[PDB]
Amino acid sequence: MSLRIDVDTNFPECVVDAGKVTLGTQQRQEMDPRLREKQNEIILRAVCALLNSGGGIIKAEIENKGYNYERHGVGLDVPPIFRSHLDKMQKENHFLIFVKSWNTEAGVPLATLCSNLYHRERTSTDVMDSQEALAFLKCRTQTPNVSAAALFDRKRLQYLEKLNLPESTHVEFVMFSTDVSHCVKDRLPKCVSAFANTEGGYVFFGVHDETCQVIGCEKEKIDLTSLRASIDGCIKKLPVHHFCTQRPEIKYVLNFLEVHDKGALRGYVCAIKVEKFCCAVFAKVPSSWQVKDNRVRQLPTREWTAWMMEA
Ligand SMILES: [Zn+2]
Repeated sequence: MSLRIDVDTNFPECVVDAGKVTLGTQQRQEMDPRLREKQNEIILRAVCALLNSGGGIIKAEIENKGYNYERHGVGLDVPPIFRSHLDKMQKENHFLIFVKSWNTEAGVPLATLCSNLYHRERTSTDVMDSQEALAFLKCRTQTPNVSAAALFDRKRLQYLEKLNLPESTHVEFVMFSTDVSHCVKDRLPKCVSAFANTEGGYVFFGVHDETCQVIGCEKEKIDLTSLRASIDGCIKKLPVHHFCTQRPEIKYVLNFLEVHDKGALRGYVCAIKVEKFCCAVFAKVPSSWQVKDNRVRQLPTREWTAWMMEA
């Protein structure tokens, strides 16, 4: 995903080139917020790169003139368990990070920025850190709420109507952004992944959470004929890895619950039912990186899972 970061393994240890970078605590906090993000990523991708390729050095070229190391801070957001591998240090208008081989620290065979393996415990959808996901992958490697489902095939609803049904491990209420497609096209896969991986459930799009109130969306800023297409294109795009023989699809069900107010046919709630799943469903492809042939290249989902199970 994203940008190409160039590395060259000449001589001994390989050297990832992070290029231009602003540094320090304070002056990375007065950066372009959409570039304190852009830079901090190339670092974390290259740190993870070498974590999974025996070790290396990241060469960075300092932007902010007159950086002083012991006096400006490092100002980089780095995963915690990564830091037990991180010797940082300066040299004129240039900065070096030495990455020691990951060497299966935590019993997890590799360094992963983000698993994209979600699961919804109690009232809350989190991703699993590579600790969590290693166990769930070990635990799915073996083969073999009623009110909620009444609401799922209602046919009318009332604006601001506060439903009886709290968010739980089977019920999640999420609210429409201004764009309906580019909200649901993004918020969905996390949900689908969560529910598939954790006992299945219902995502109610266009319902306030903290109050379980119906809301909806203007009956005109959405188009039910295409939103089912784009919804079905999104779910069949989800990366899944199978342990079993059977090998299904993700079984799911989409209903459009009309909102009303003053008998007036205004609005919409988007409901998706995701049935428990056989193996594992990723929201996108595990963010996880190696140094393969003079670029940092992302690990594909079949390899990332295999790589985690060498344990
Ligand atoms: Zn399966």
